Amino acid sequence: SDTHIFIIMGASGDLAKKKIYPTIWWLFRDGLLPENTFIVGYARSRLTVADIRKQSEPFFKATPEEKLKLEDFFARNSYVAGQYDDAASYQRLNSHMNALHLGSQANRLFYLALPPTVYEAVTKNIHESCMSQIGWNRIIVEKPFGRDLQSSDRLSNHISSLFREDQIYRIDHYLGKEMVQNLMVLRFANRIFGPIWNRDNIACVILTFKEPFGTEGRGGYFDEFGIIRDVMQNHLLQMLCLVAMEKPASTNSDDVRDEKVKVLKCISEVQANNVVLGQYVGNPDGEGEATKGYLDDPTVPRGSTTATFAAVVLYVENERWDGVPFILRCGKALNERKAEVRLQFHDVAGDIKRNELVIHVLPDAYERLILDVFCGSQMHFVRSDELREAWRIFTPLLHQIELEKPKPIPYIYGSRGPTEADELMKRVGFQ
Amino acid sequence: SDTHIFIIMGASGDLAKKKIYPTIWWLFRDGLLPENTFIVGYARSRLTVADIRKQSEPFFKATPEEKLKLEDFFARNSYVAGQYDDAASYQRLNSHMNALHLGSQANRLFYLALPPTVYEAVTKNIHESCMSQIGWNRIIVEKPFGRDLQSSDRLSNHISSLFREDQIYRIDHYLGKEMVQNLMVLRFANRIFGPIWNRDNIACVILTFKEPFGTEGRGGYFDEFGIIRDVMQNHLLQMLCLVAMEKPASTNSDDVRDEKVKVLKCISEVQANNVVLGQYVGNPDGEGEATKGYLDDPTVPRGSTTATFAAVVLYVENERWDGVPFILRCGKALNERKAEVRLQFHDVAGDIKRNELVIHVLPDAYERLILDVFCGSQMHFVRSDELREAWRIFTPLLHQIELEKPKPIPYIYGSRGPTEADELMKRVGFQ
Ligand SMILES: NC(=O)c1ccc[n+]([C@@H]2O[C@H](COP(=O)([O-])OP(=O)(O)OC[C@H]3O[C@@H](n4cnc5c(N)ncnc54)[C@H](OP(=O)(O)O)[C@@H]3O)[C@@H](O)[C@H]2O)c1
Ligand SMILES: NC(=O)c1ccc[n+]([C@@H]2O[C@H](COP(=O)([O-])OP(=O)(O)OC[C@H]3O[C@@H](n4cnc5c(N)ncnc54)[C@H](OP(=O)(O)O)[C@@H]3O)[C@@H](O)[C@H]2O)c1
Repeated sequence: SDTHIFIIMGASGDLAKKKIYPTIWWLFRDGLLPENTFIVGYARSRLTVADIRKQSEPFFKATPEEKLKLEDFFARNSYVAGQYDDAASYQRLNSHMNALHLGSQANRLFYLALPPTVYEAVTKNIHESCMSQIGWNRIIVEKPFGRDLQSSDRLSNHISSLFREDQIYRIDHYLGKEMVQNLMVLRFANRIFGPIWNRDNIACVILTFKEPFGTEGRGGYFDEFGIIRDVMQNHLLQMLCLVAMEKPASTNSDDVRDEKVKVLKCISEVQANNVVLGQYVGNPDGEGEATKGYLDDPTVPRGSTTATFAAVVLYVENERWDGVPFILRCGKALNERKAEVRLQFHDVAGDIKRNELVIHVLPDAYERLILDVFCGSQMHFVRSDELREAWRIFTPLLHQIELEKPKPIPYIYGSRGPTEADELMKRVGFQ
Repeated sequence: SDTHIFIIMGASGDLAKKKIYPTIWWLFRDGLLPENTFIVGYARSRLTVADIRKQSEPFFKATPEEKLKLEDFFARNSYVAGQYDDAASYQRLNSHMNALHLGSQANRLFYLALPPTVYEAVTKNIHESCMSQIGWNRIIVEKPFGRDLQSSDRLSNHISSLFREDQIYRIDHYLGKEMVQNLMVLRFANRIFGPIWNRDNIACVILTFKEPFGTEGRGGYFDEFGIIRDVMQNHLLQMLCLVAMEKPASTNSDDVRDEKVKVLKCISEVQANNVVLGQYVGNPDGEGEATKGYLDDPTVPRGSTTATFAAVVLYVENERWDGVPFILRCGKALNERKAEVRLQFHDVAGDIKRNELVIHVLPDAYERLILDVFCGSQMHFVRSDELREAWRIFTPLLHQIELEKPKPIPYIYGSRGPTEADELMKRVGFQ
């Protein structure tokens, strides 16, 4: 219909204060949210809308000329305090939403801006209390979607034991503002160069994610996950799918996601001989944060073998791609800020250097993602089976890394990474 | 066999002194010429090898460590003086070549480093005097290959009335050192993206040749030809062919040139409504040669309407390409030194900006060209029918330009050119 209720489960938190509230404010300001939209925060800390405004408006980039729409925005805001497993608190939340103007009939969008540890409880109570009877119900869940196949399956089975898949929105938006554009142009490239992309023309494909900055005083959070879970398993794998997929049945989100899952179901589990791990150390001659290494970060626990750079070779195993190596190379604190997809060709030149086709890169990625959840297009959101296949591919390697704790290869801040990664590339065929 | 005689008809001249002798010296120095190679200059001016050495070795980049191979090179050099229509002088040349070590059996390569005005006479006498009886005979003819369809046909029929087509080498090497590489990568791109390049995926193709420098005190020679004859009619048209051509029967020079001619035979004669002409004027705020315009060049005759920039729309007319506009945009004194081929796609994006595939760019072009004439690969040399078709396409427009003398559009030194050219691009569909 026309009435929407934006619930922010965990509004007192960092993501809600620094990102969620500013982005929904920007969408409302630019007239992109539906006209009859309400925003409701929910957490345990006893707050008022004035407190959330006080702590969040610094991030709003509020100018003196848009203060009227800002007052309207905060007039459409409310806050309800309660526990995350207290049935009475969810009853109070449900009644408060039912009290809003034509709130009964309204579509409800729940942003689970909460540590995943509590998701279980929340997804239960929301199911039995706060769901809508008429309007649709959509849940936005956040990283981490587990850390291995077992945890991710238990969490995904719990969530997909209460809400249908067309109600679950797994959002990933921390790798830049051009992520959605990355995936869009890669899908367009697959639709265009479909007939050319075979094992006959291509000898090797690469997917690169370089960032020239380190952890920057926040390596503590990165340490618990690693560069494989942060970049490769979710993003680089999704665009590998987008590259290697067949022509979808249509332009429905579900058909192209079916093709992505069909691609994932052909990638066998990666093993350590096809993997090079690296950790960045301080540059002695550079200046600034380049002088500090990974272990020199105050937040990083000492003795951490966590890889901040990974080069991994995968193989799609069907008739279209066989023996064609997909080299996923990503790493923090490198030489450039580059996200590219290069496909090297079988040369045939008769002559009496290898050629490659390269793919580089109004609303930002996160803004477009929220607006997509509003429209209901699950295009840029990973599905349950897609996530399960990705975790299946990368979880034996990850279990080995956790058990044996292999020391990563040291590479210098600003370098391209270990030379052993380039050796691994040479092994399967490259430049 | 193993013995080669490099005749330089017109060795006293500018091209021979500044380019031909240095490049054959570089080939001999790098061991690329056949071991039993002799070089023979021929002109009317009474010279000795010492004189040619005196006037040409400045351009040799001679270092003190290669002086021995340089002495050997000039030992393999000789010079014969005589007129260009004197039968006795050609008899003396033929006898002198027959006197060289096993010169009778030797392959003979004639470089017609002469004004085309005399080619006729030369090609006659060489035919009846200096050709070899055993070894092959190959002629290198130079620009201009006529200035319109009639002159080019009379010259080409005269030359192809004495030497078979596998003996005629029309060389064009003045547009940079990467021309051969341009054509090679474009042929590879056609062989790869063959199935994609249809009227169904592509809405517009462009071929760009920008140069940031003006005429530089030598606009007098450029005035007699124009930017259409200098860049478009020969080079941009050849790479248009390379883009739009079908899959050749093989990798023989003649099969791919057959495909290029088949492409040319489908381009009807261009008319002035699809053409934008421009002339560059001095930049008032820039410095250096940018302060001087085209007419401010001392060599340029005043009142010259000669276009130094051209934007021309052509159309291949078959089933693979129909209504697909090929926009050939070239010009001196522009913003960049760019040579690109961009193909814009029919977007289909459903959504609740147009994409394009872009193609940019050991021996230099001219060096590789001479070495090709030695090997005998007529790949990067225009054929008689190819040249005739190009002249047919561009000669009615050129005749109109000569008759009516239309004033070109003034554009500033360093600019991208006339805005009317971009209007013409918009008319048929672009960005
Ligand atoms: N790159 C990434 O993977 C990435 C980056 C940023 C955020 N995230 C995800 O985004 C979500 C938002 O987290 P955040 O970083 O913005 O802030 P947060 O402090 O983790 O959580 C926000 C709210 O969660 C509640 N909370 C926190 N720990 C809790 C616990 N142990 N038990 C019960 N309630 C608890 C608190 O609400 P009250 O005390 O007011 O009740 C807090 O204000 C998380 O799930 C996080 O994983 C992921
Ligand atoms: N971008 C271009 O299109 C371009 C650029 C450079 C060169 N070229 C071509 O390259 C060729 C070489 O010419 P060049 O510029 O290097 O020098 P050139 O001075 O034009 O010719 C070299 C020799 O030609 C003879 N010659 C010149 N004019 C003559 C005439 N009217 N009658 C008889 N003999 C004559 C002279 O030999 P002697 O007096 O010793 O007998 C002279 O030393 C030309 O055909 C020119 O078109 C084209």
